[PDB]
Amino acid sequence: SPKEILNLTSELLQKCSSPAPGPGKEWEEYVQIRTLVEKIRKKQKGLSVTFDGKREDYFPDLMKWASENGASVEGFEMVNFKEEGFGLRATRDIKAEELFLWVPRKLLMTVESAKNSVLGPLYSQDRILQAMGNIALAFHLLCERASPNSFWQPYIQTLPSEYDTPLYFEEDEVRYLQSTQAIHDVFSQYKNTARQYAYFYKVIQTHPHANKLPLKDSFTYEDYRWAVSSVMTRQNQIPTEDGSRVTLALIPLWDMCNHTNGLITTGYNLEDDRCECVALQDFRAGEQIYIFYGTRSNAEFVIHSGFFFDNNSHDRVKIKLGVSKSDRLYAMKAEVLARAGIPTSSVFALHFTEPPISAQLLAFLRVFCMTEEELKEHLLGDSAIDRIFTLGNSEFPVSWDNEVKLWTFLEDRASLLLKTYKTTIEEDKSVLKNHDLSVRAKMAIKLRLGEKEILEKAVKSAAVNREYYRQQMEE
Amino acid sequence: TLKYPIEAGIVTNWDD
Ligand SMILES: Nc1ncnc2c1ncn2[C@@H]1O[C@H](CSCC[C@H](N)C(=O)O)[C@@H](O)[C@H]1O
Repeated sequence: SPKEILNLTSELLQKCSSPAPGPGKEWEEYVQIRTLVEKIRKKQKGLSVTFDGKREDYFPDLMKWASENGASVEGFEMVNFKEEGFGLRATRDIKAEELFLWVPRKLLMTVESAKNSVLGPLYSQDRILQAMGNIALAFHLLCERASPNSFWQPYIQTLPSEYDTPLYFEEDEVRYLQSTQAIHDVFSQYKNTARQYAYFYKVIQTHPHANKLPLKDSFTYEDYRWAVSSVMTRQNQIPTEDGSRVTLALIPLWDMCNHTNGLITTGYNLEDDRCECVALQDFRAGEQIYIFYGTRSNAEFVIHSGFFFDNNSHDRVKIKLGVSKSDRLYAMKAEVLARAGIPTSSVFALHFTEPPISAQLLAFLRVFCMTEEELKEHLLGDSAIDRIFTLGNSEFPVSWDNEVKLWTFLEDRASLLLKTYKTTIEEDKSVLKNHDLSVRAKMAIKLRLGEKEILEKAVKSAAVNREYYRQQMEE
Repeated sequence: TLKYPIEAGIVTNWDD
Protein backbone atom coordinates (compact mmCIF):
# COMPACT_ATOMS: atom_id res chain seq x y z
CA SER A 1 0.00 0.00 0.00
CA PRO A 2 2.69 2.61 0.82
CA LYS A 3 4.41 1.93 -2.51
CA GLU A 4 1.31 2.78 -4.57
CA ILE A 5 0.99 6.02 -2.60
CA LEU A 6 4.68 6.65 -3.33
CA ASN A 7 4.13 6.12 -7.06
CA LEU A 8 1.12 8.44 -7.06
CA THR A 9 3.07 11.10 -5.15
CA SER A 10 6.04 10.77 -7.52
CA GLU A 11 3.73 11.35 -10.47
CA LEU A 12 2.12 14.29 -8.65
CA LEU A 13 5.54 15.79 -7.89
CA GLN A 14 6.67 15.43 -11.49
CA LYS A 15 3.48 16.94 -12.91
CA CYS A 16 3.44 19.80 -10.38
CA SER A 17 7.14 20.53 -11.00
CA SER A 18 6.69 21.02 -14.75
CA PRO A 19 6.86 24.58 -16.10
CA ALA A 20 3.69 26.63 -16.24
CA PRO A 21 1.54 25.53 -19.20
CA GLY A 22 0.39 28.01 -21.80
CA PRO A 23 -2.78 30.08 -21.49
CA GLY A 24 -5.81 27.91 -22.14
CA LYS A 25 -4.15 24.72 -20.97
CA GLU A 26 -4.03 26.00 -17.37
CA TRP A 27 -7.57 24.85 -16.53
CA GLU A 28 -6.85 21.44 -18.10
CA GLU A 29 -3.66 21.08 -16.04
CA TYR A 30 -5.64 22.06 -12.95
CA VAL A 31 -8.23 19.35 -13.66
CA GLN A 32 -5.41 16.89 -14.33
CA ILE A 33 -3.82 17.70 -10.98
CA ARG A 34 -7.23 17.44 -9.31
CA THR A 35 -7.67 13.96 -10.77
CA LEU A 36 -4.40 12.67 -9.31
CA VAL A 37 -5.04 14.31 -5.93
CA GLU A 38 -8.52 12.79 -5.77
CA LYS A 39 -7.09 9.31 -6.35
CA ILE A 40 -4.59 9.88 -3.53
CA ARG A 41 -7.40 11.28 -1.40
CA LYS A 42 -9.62 8.29 -2.18
CA LYS A 43 -7.08 5.72 -0.94
CA GLN A 44 -6.38 7.56 2.34
CA LYS A 45 -8.53 7.94 5.45
CA GLY A 46 -8.95 11.71 5.57
CA LEU A 47 -7.41 13.43 8.57
CA SER A 48 -4.98 11.20 10.47
CA VAL A 49 -6.12 12.53 13.87
CA THR A 50 -9.77 13.30 14.62
CA PHE A 51 -11.50 14.26 17.87
CA ASP A 52 -14.83 12.65 18.72
CA GLY A 53 -17.70 15.07 19.26
CA LYS A 54 -18.32 18.62 18.16
CA ARG A 55 -16.01 21.63 18.28
CA GLU A 56 -17.91 23.54 20.98
CA ASP A 57 -17.32 20.72 23.49
CA TYR A 58 -13.66 21.82 23.49
CA PHE A 59 -14.14 25.59 23.92
CA PRO A 60 -14.14 25.61 27.76
CA ASP A 61 -10.76 23.84 27.94
CA LEU A 62 -9.27 26.39 25.53
CA MET A 63 -10.54 29.21 27.75
CA LYS A 64 -9.24 27.39 30.83
CA TRP A 65 -5.91 26.77 29.09
CA ALA A 66 -5.64 30.42 28.05
CA SER A 67 -6.71 31.53 31.52
CA GLU A 68 -3.94 29.51 33.13
CA ASN A 69 -1.23 31.08 30.95
CA GLY A 70 -1.94 34.78 31.45
CA ALA A 71 -4.50 35.54 28.74
CA SER A 72 -7.65 37.60 29.12
CA VAL A 73 -10.68 35.35 29.57
CA GLU A 74 -13.05 37.88 31.14
CA GLY A 75 -15.77 39.60 29.13
CA PHE A 76 -16.49 37.22 26.24
CA GLU A 77 -17.70 33.74 25.37
CA MET A 78 -17.50 31.35 22.42
CA VAL A 79 -20.81 31.36 20.52
CA ASN A 80 -22.08 29.97 17.22
CA PHE A 81 -23.44 32.57 14.77
CA LYS A 82 -25.34 31.66 11.61
CA GLU A 83 -23.78 34.20 9.23
CA GLU A 84 -20.18 33.87 10.52
CA GLY A 85 -19.61 30.56 12.30
CA PHE A 86 -18.12 30.49 15.76
CA GLY A 87 -16.99 33.78 17.27
CA LEU A 88 -16.70 35.92 20.38
CA ARG A 89 -19.81 37.32 22.08
CA ALA A 90 -19.54 40.04 24.71
CA THR A 91 -20.86 39.04 28.12
CA ARG A 92 -20.44 42.60 29.42
CA ASP A 93 -20.56 46.09 27.94
CA ILE A 94 -17.28 46.89 26.18
CA LYS A 95 -16.47 50.49 25.28
CA ALA A 96 -14.65 51.46 22.11
CA GLU A 97 -10.84 51.57 22.40
CA GLU A 98 -11.03 49.45 25.58
CA LEU A 99 -8.26 46.88 25.90
CA PHE A 100 -10.27 43.66 26.09
CA LEU A 101 -8.14 40.86 24.59
CA TRP A 102 -4.55 39.86 25.31
CA VAL A 103 -2.61 36.68 24.54
CA PRO A 104 0.95 36.05 25.82
CA ARG A 105 3.64 34.64 23.56
CA LYS A 106 3.83 31.29 25.37
CA LEU A 107 0.34 30.50 24.06
CA LEU A 108 1.24 31.34 20.46
CA MET A 109 2.36 28.89 17.77
CA THR A 110 5.23 30.47 15.85
CA VAL A 111 8.06 29.41 13.57
CA GLU A 112 10.26 29.69 16.67
CA SER A 113 8.18 27.20 18.65
CA ALA A 114 8.23 25.00 15.56
CA LYS A 115 12.04 25.03 15.43
CA ASN A 116 12.20 23.95 19.09
CA SER A 117 9.39 21.38 18.82
CA VAL A 118 9.56 17.76 17.64
CA LEU A 119 9.90 19.19 14.10
CA GLY A 120 13.27 20.73 15.00
CA PRO A 121 15.64 18.20 13.41
CA LEU A 122 13.69 17.91 10.15
CA TYR A 123 13.39 21.70 10.05
CA SER A 124 17.16 21.99 10.43
CA GLN A 125 17.53 19.47 7.57
CA ASP A 126 14.73 20.37 5.12
CA ARG A 127 15.31 23.30 2.75
CA ILE A 128 11.64 24.06 2.07
CA LEU A 129 10.84 24.32 5.78
CA GLN A 130 13.80 26.68 6.19
CA ALA A 131 12.67 28.90 3.32
CA MET A 132 8.89 28.78 3.91
CA GLY A 133 7.84 29.91 7.37
CA ASN A 134 4.18 29.30 6.62
CA ILE A 135 4.72 25.70 5.49
CA ALA A 136 6.85 25.24 8.62
CA LEU A 137 3.98 26.52 10.77
CA ALA A 138 1.56 24.19 8.97
CA PHE A 139 3.76 21.19 9.73
CA HIS A 140 4.22 22.36 13.32
CA LEU A 141 0.42 22.36 13.57
CA LEU A 142 0.25 18.88 12.01
CA CYS A 143 2.89 17.47 14.37
CA GLU A 144 1.31 18.97 17.49
CA ARG A 145 -2.12 17.71 16.40
CA ALA A 146 -0.76 14.14 16.29
CA SER A 147 0.95 14.57 19.68
CA PRO A 148 -1.41 13.34 22.44
CA ASN A 149 0.07 15.61 25.12
CA SER A 150 0.89 18.76 23.15
CA PHE A 151 0.88 22.08 24.98
CA TRP A 152 -1.35 23.56 22.26
CA GLN A 153 -3.76 20.61 22.26
CA PRO A 154 -6.66 22.65 23.77
CA TYR A 155 -6.21 25.15 20.94
CA ILE A 156 -5.82 22.57 18.18
CA GLN A 157 -8.92 20.66 19.30
CA THR A 158 -10.94 23.87 18.74
CA LEU A 159 -9.74 24.40 15.17
CA PRO A 160 -12.18 23.71 12.32
CA SER A 161 -12.02 20.33 10.62
CA GLU A 162 -12.56 21.84 7.16
CA TYR A 163 -12.57 25.19 5.38
CA ASP A 164 -14.10 26.94 2.38
CA THR A 165 -10.79 27.70 0.67
CA PRO A 166 -10.57 26.71 -3.02
CA LEU A 167 -8.59 23.62 -1.97
CA TYR A 168 -11.95 22.24 -0.75
CA PHE A 169 -13.97 23.30 -3.81
CA GLU A 170 -15.56 20.80 -6.14
CA GLU A 171 -14.45 21.12 -9.75
CA ASP A 172 -17.70 22.64 -11.02
CA GLU A 173 -17.54 25.18 -8.20
CA VAL A 174 -14.16 26.30 -9.54
CA ARG A 175 -15.51 26.33 -13.11
CA TYR A 176 -17.65 29.31 -12.09
CA LEU A 177 -14.41 31.33 -11.80
CA GLN A 178 -13.29 30.80 -15.41
CA SER A 179 -12.07 33.96 -17.20
CA THR A 180 -11.41 35.83 -13.93
CA GLN A 181 -8.13 36.99 -12.45
CA ALA A 182 -8.70 35.21 -9.13
CA ILE A 183 -8.97 31.76 -10.71
CA HIS A 184 -5.29 31.92 -11.66
CA ASP A 185 -4.37 32.36 -8.00
CA VAL A 186 -6.72 29.44 -7.28
CA PHE A 187 -4.71 27.37 -9.76
CA SER A 188 -1.48 28.49 -8.08
CA GLN A 189 -2.76 27.50 -4.65
CA TYR A 190 -3.82 24.04 -5.78
CA LYS A 191 -0.60 23.39 -7.69
CA ASN A 192 1.57 24.58 -4.81
CA THR A 193 -0.25 22.47 -2.25
CA ALA A 194 -0.15 19.39 -4.47
CA ARG A 195 3.55 19.75 -5.25
CA GLN A 196 4.39 20.40 -1.61
CA TYR A 197 2.51 17.30 -0.48
CA ALA A 198 4.24 15.08 -3.04
CA TYR A 199 7.55 16.53 -1.88
CA PHE A 200 7.06 16.29 1.86
CA TYR A 201 5.50 12.82 1.82
CA LYS A 202 8.63 11.60 0.02
CA VAL A 203 10.78 13.40 2.60
CA ILE A 204 8.76 11.96 5.47
CA GLN A 205 9.19 8.46 4.06
CA THR A 206 12.98 8.71 3.73
CA HIS A 207 14.63 11.26 6.02
CA PRO A 208 15.97 9.83 9.31
CA HIS A 209 15.08 12.89 11.43
CA ALA A 210 11.37 12.26 10.70
CA ASN A 211 11.26 8.67 11.98
CA LYS A 212 10.34 9.75 15.52
CA LEU A 213 7.78 12.24 14.16
CA PRO A 214 4.15 11.05 14.43
CA LEU A 215 3.83 11.74 10.69
CA LYS A 216 5.94 8.74 9.65
CA ASP A 217 3.02 6.39 10.28
CA SER A 218 0.35 8.49 8.55
CA PHE A 219 0.58 11.71 6.51
CA THR A 220 -2.34 12.21 4.13
CA TYR A 221 -3.13 14.90 1.57
CA GLU A 222 -6.09 15.96 3.71
CA ASP A 223 -3.68 16.47 6.63
CA TYR A 224 -1.55 18.91 4.62
CA ARG A 225 -4.60 20.63 3.12
CA TRP A 226 -6.00 21.15 6.62
CA ALA A 227 -2.65 22.41 7.93
CA VAL A 228 -2.06 24.94 5.15
CA SER A 229 -5.70 26.08 5.16
CA SER A 230 -5.58 26.59 8.92
CA VAL A 231 -2.36 28.57 8.59
CA MET A 232 -3.45 30.81 5.71
CA THR A 233 -6.76 31.41 7.50
CA ARG A 234 -5.07 32.30 10.80
CA GLN A 235 -1.40 33.30 10.29
CA ASN A 236 -0.27 36.70 11.58
CA GLN A 237 2.97 38.70 11.50
CA ILE A 238 4.42 39.61 14.90
CA PRO A 239 7.75 40.99 16.08
CA THR A 240 10.30 38.88 17.87
CA GLU A 241 11.09 39.44 21.55
CA ASP A 242 13.54 42.27 20.82
CA GLY A 243 11.42 43.66 17.98
CA SER A 244 14.22 43.60 15.40
CA ARG A 245 12.64 40.87 13.24
CA VAL A 246 9.27 39.50 12.12
CA THR A 247 7.82 36.00 12.44
CA LEU A 248 4.58 34.15 11.76
CA ALA A 249 2.26 33.20 14.59
CA LEU A 250 -1.14 31.76 15.47
CA ILE A 251 -3.06 33.63 18.17
CA PRO A 252 -5.46 31.23 19.91
CA LEU A 253 -8.10 33.41 21.57
CA TRP A 254 -8.05 36.47 19.30
CA ASP A 255 -8.30 34.47 16.04
CA MET A 256 -11.89 33.47 16.85
CA CYS A 257 -13.07 37.04 16.21
CA ASN A 258 -14.98 37.56 12.99
CA HIS A 259 -14.45 40.36 10.48
CA THR A 260 -16.13 43.68 9.76
CA ASN A 261 -15.04 46.92 8.12
CA GLY A 262 -12.95 49.16 10.33
CA LEU A 263 -9.37 49.74 11.45
CA ILE A 264 -6.64 47.54 12.87
CA THR A 265 -6.97 47.51 16.67
CA THR A 266 -4.48 44.68 17.35
CA GLY A 267 -0.83 45.27 18.21
CA TYR A 268 2.01 43.51 19.99
CA ASN A 269 3.28 44.65 23.40
CA LEU A 270 6.97 43.74 23.61
CA GLU A 271 7.40 44.82 27.25
CA ASP A 272 4.58 42.55 28.43
CA ASP A 273 5.28 40.20 25.46
CA ARG A 274 1.67 39.70 24.44
CA CYS A 275 -0.72 40.35 21.60
CA GLU A 276 -3.30 43.00 22.51
CA CYS A 277 -6.65 43.90 20.94
CA VAL A 278 -8.89 46.84 21.83
CA ALA A 279 -12.57 47.08 20.92
CA LEU A 280 -13.27 48.17 17.35
CA GLN A 281 -16.52 49.75 18.56
CA ASP A 282 -18.89 49.73 21.51
CA PHE A 283 -20.14 46.17 22.09
CA ARG A 284 -23.00 45.82 24.55
CA ALA A 285 -23.53 42.61 26.51
CA GLY A 286 -24.81 39.88 24.21
CA GLU A 287 -23.45 41.61 21.09
CA GLN A 288 -20.90 39.95 18.83
CA ILE A 289 -17.35 41.28 19.05
CA TYR A 290 -15.88 41.99 15.60
CA ILE A 291 -12.45 43.12 14.44
CA PHE A 292 -11.04 44.33 11.12
CA TYR A 293 -8.79 41.66 9.62
CA GLY A 294 -7.10 43.92 7.08
CA THR A 295 -7.42 45.82 3.83
CA ARG A 296 -7.62 42.62 1.78
CA SER A 297 -9.59 42.07 -1.41
CA ASN A 298 -12.57 39.74 -1.67
CA ALA A 299 -10.41 37.51 -3.88
CA GLU A 300 -7.82 37.26 -1.11
CA PHE A 301 -10.56 36.73 1.50
CA VAL A 302 -12.05 33.85 -0.51
CA ILE A 303 -8.74 32.24 -1.46
CA HIS A 304 -6.81 32.55 1.82
CA SER A 305 -9.66 32.56 4.38
CA GLY A 306 -12.74 31.02 2.80
CA PHE A 307 -15.41 33.71 2.70
CA PHE A 308 -16.68 36.56 0.55
CA PHE A 309 -17.23 39.83 2.42
CA ASP A 310 -20.16 41.90 1.18
CA ASN A 311 -19.61 45.67 1.13
CA ASN A 312 -15.84 45.23 1.35
CA SER A 313 -14.66 48.85 1.43
CA HIS A 314 -11.18 47.85 0.18
CA ASP A 315 -12.17 45.70 -2.81
CA ARG A 316 -10.05 46.00 -5.94
CA VAL A 317 -9.00 44.33 -9.18
CA LYS A 318 -5.59 44.10 -10.81
CA ILE A 319 -4.85 46.01 -14.00
CA LYS A 320 -1.63 45.71 -16.03
CA LEU A 321 -0.38 49.00 -17.46
CA GLY A 322 2.86 50.13 -19.05
CA VAL A 323 4.35 52.56 -21.53
CA SER A 324 4.81 51.03 -24.97
CA LYS A 325 8.35 50.85 -26.32
CA SER A 326 6.93 51.74 -29.75
CA ASP A 327 5.97 55.17 -28.40
CA ARG A 328 8.26 57.87 -29.74
CA LEU A 329 7.93 59.55 -26.32
CA TYR A 330 8.90 56.43 -24.37
CA ALA A 331 12.15 57.85 -22.97
CA MET A 332 10.66 61.11 -21.67
CA LYS A 333 7.68 59.34 -20.10
CA ALA A 334 10.05 56.83 -18.50
CA GLU A 335 12.17 59.64 -17.06
CA VAL A 336 9.12 61.50 -15.71
CA LEU A 337 7.74 58.32 -14.13
CA ALA A 338 11.15 57.60 -12.60
CA ARG A 339 11.33 61.09 -11.10
CA ALA A 340 7.85 60.61 -9.64
CA GLY A 341 8.88 57.27 -8.12
CA ILE A 342 6.56 55.24 -10.37
CA PRO A 343 7.68 52.30 -12.55
CA THR A 344 7.33 52.52 -16.32
CA SER A 345 5.29 49.29 -16.37
CA SER A 346 3.54 47.62 -13.44
CA VAL A 347 0.32 46.24 -11.97
CA PHE A 348 -2.09 48.76 -10.45
CA ALA A 349 -5.41 48.31 -8.71
CA LEU A 350 -8.89 49.55 -9.56
CA HIS A 351 -10.94 50.12 -6.41
CA PHE A 352 -14.69 50.20 -5.96
CA THR A 353 -14.59 52.88 -3.25
CA GLU A 354 -13.95 56.42 -4.45
CA PRO A 355 -11.55 57.18 -5.84
CA PRO A 356 -11.55 54.20 -8.21
CA ILE A 357 -7.90 54.90 -9.15
CA SER A 358 -5.12 55.78 -6.72
CA ALA A 359 -2.71 58.71 -6.88
CA GLN A 360 -0.10 56.33 -8.31
CA LEU A 361 -2.41 55.19 -11.12
CA LEU A 362 -3.61 58.74 -11.81
CA ALA A 363 -0.04 60.02 -12.16
CA PHE A 364 0.84 57.07 -14.38
CA LEU A 365 -2.15 57.74 -16.63
CA ARG A 366 -1.33 61.45 -16.83
CA VAL A 367 2.25 60.74 -17.92
CA PHE A 368 0.94 58.02 -20.26
CA CYS A 369 -1.13 60.64 -22.13
CA MET A 370 1.27 63.60 -22.07
CA THR A 371 2.21 65.43 -25.24
CA GLU A 372 5.86 66.07 -26.05
CA GLU A 373 5.53 69.68 -24.87
CA GLU A 374 3.97 68.61 -21.56
CA LEU A 375 6.76 66.08 -21.05
CA LYS A 376 9.34 68.79 -21.72
CA GLU A 377 7.58 71.04 -19.21
CA HIS A 378 7.78 68.20 -16.69
CA LEU A 379 11.44 67.44 -17.45
CA LEU A 380 13.00 70.91 -17.80
CA GLY A 381 12.42 74.27 -16.14
CA ASP A 382 12.00 75.77 -12.69
CA SER A 383 8.38 74.63 -12.37
CA ALA A 384 9.03 71.08 -13.59
CA ILE A 385 9.61 69.44 -10.22
CA ASP A 386 6.50 71.05 -8.73
CA ARG A 387 4.36 69.84 -11.64
CA ILE A 388 5.64 66.27 -11.28
CA PHE A 389 5.04 66.54 -7.52
CA THR A 390 1.38 67.42 -8.03
CA LEU A 391 1.06 64.66 -10.65
CA GLY A 392 -0.97 62.35 -8.40
CA ASN A 393 -3.27 65.10 -7.10
CA SER A 394 -6.74 65.36 -8.64
CA GLU A 395 -6.88 69.10 -7.83
CA PHE A 396 -3.87 69.89 -10.07
CA PRO A 397 -4.33 68.46 -13.57
CA VAL A 398 -1.68 68.74 -16.26
CA SER A 399 -4.25 70.03 -18.79
CA TRP A 400 -7.93 69.54 -19.54
CA ASP A 401 -6.94 67.79 -22.77
CA ASN A 402 -4.68 65.37 -20.87
CA GLU A 403 -7.56 64.53 -18.52
CA VAL A 404 -9.94 63.90 -21.42
CA LYS A 405 -7.41 61.64 -23.12
CA LEU A 406 -6.62 59.65 -19.97
CA TRP A 407 -10.25 59.15 -18.92
CA THR A 408 -11.13 58.08 -22.47
CA PHE A 409 -8.33 55.50 -22.40
CA LEU A 410 -9.36 54.21 -18.96
CA GLU A 411 -13.02 53.89 -19.95
CA ASP A 412 -12.13 52.00 -23.14
CA ARG A 413 -9.71 49.71 -21.29
CA ALA A 414 -12.18 48.86 -18.53
CA SER A 415 -14.89 48.15 -21.11
CA LEU A 416 -12.56 45.82 -23.02
CA LEU A 417 -11.67 43.98 -19.81
CA LEU A 418 -15.40 43.64 -19.14
CA LYS A 419 -15.74 42.14 -22.62
CA THR A 420 -13.19 39.48 -21.67
CA TYR A 421 -15.46 37.85 -19.04
CA LYS A 422 -17.59 34.79 -19.78
CA THR A 423 -20.73 36.21 -18.15
CA THR A 424 -22.29 39.64 -17.73
CA ILE A 425 -23.17 41.37 -14.48
CA GLU A 426 -26.90 40.81 -14.98
CA GLU A 427 -26.37 37.09 -15.65
CA ASP A 428 -24.52 36.78 -12.34
CA LYS A 429 -27.20 38.76 -10.49
CA SER A 430 -29.93 36.56 -12.01
CA VAL A 431 -28.06 33.40 -10.97
CA LEU A 432 -27.52 34.66 -7.41
CA LYS A 433 -31.15 35.78 -7.11
CA ASN A 434 -33.04 32.86 -8.67
CA HIS A 435 -30.72 29.88 -8.06
CA ASP A 436 -29.86 28.15 -4.80
CA LEU A 437 -26.22 27.06 -4.88
CA SER A 438 -23.59 25.83 -2.46
CA VAL A 439 -21.84 28.32 -0.20
CA ARG A 440 -18.71 27.91 -2.32
CA ALA A 441 -20.57 28.41 -5.61
CA LYS A 442 -22.17 31.56 -4.19
CA MET A 443 -18.69 32.75 -3.21
CA ALA A 444 -17.28 32.13 -6.70
CA ILE A 445 -20.16 33.87 -8.47
CA LYS A 446 -20.15 36.84 -6.11
CA LEU A 447 -16.39 37.09 -6.69
CA ARG A 448 -16.63 37.22 -10.49
CA LEU A 449 -19.57 39.62 -10.15
CA GLY A 450 -17.47 41.87 -7.91
CA GLU A 451 -14.63 41.92 -10.44
CA LYS A 452 -16.99 42.95 -13.23
CA GLU A 453 -18.76 45.45 -10.94
CA ILE A 454 -15.46 47.18 -10.14
CA LEU A 455 -14.75 47.33 -13.87
CA GLU A 456 -18.22 48.75 -14.60
CA LYS A 457 -17.89 51.41 -11.91
CA ALA A 458 -14.51 52.32 -13.40
CA VAL A 459 -16.18 52.66 -16.81
CA LYS A 460 -18.87 54.97 -15.47
CA SER A 461 -16.48 57.03 -13.34
CA ALA A 462 -14.14 57.48 -16.30
CA ALA A 463 -17.05 58.56 -18.50
CA VAL A 464 -18.25 61.09 -15.92
CA ASN A 465 -14.75 62.53 -15.49
CA ARG A 466 -14.21 62.67 -19.26
CA GLU A 467 -17.46 64.60 -19.64
CA TYR A 468 -16.63 66.90 -16.73
CA TYR A 469 -13.26 67.86 -18.20
CA ARG A 470 -14.72 68.19 -21.71
CA GLN A 471 -17.31 70.62 -20.33
CA GLN A 472 -14.67 72.61 -18.44
CA MET A 473 -12.72 72.77 -21.71
CA GLU A 474 -15.74 74.05 -23.65
CA GLU A 475 -16.22 77.09 -21.39
CA THR B 1 -0.01 54.85 17.18
CA LEU B 2 0.40 51.07 17.36
CA LYS B 3 4.06 50.30 16.76
CA TYR B 4 3.33 46.74 15.51
CA PRO B 5 -0.14 46.45 13.94
CA ILE B 6 -1.21 42.82 13.51
CA GLU B 7 -3.12 41.71 10.42
CA ALA B 8 -5.42 38.72 10.86
CA GLY B 9 -4.74 36.09 8.19
CA ILE B 10 -2.14 38.16 6.35
CA VAL B 11 -1.36 36.85 2.88
CA THR B 12 1.99 35.14 2.42
CA ASN B 13 3.59 33.66 -0.68
CA TRP B 14 3.04 29.89 -0.75
CA ASP B 15 5.01 29.27 -3.97
CA ASP B 16 8.12 27.58 -2.59
N1 LIG C 1 -17.45 38.61 8.35
C1 LIG C 1 -17.57 37.31 8.09
N2 LIG C 1 -18.62 36.85 7.32
C2 LIG C 1 -18.73 35.50 7.05
N3 LIG C 1 -17.79 34.61 7.54
C3 LIG C 1 -16.75 35.06 8.30
C4 LIG C 1 -16.63 36.41 8.57
N4 LIG C 1 -15.52 36.58 9.33
C5 LIG C 1 -14.94 35.37 9.53
N5 LIG C 1 -15.69 34.41 8.90
C6 LIG C 1 -15.40 32.97 8.88
O1 LIG C 1 -14.49 32.69 9.93
C7 LIG C 1 -13.25 32.23 9.43
C8 LIG C 1 -12.12 33.07 10.03
S1 LIG C 1 -11.46 32.36 11.56
C9 LIG C 1 -12.79 33.06 12.57
C10 LIG C 1 -13.46 31.99 13.44
C11 LIG C 1 -14.44 31.10 12.69
N6 LIG C 1 -15.74 31.75 12.59
C12 LIG C 1 -14.54 29.73 13.36
O2 LIG C 1 -15.63 29.29 13.72
O3 LIG C 1 -13.54 29.04 13.55
C13 LIG C 1 -13.29 32.31 7.91
O4 LIG C 1 -12.84 31.10 7.34
C14 LIG C 1 -14.75 32.54 7.58
O5 LIG C 1 -15.32 31.31 7.18
